[PDB]
Amino acid sequence: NECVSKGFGCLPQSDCPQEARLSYGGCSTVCCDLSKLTGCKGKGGECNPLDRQCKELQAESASCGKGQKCCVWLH
Repeated sequence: NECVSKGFGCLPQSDCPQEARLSYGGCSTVCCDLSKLTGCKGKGGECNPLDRQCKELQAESASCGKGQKCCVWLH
């Protein structure tokens, strides 16, 4: 697997835009570019519920979606 070797995220070709679809050959179906979509994970962040107190960015909140907020820690 090469995607994981570069720190990419595997996604369905339906979720992943034809522009983000990489050729790293190492995902369930297609490799998605986290640098083009979102790097909430790469920056040491994770999806958190709206009931959880944390600092979420407007561009990172998109990652999780509606009804969720991408929180980040000092990691």
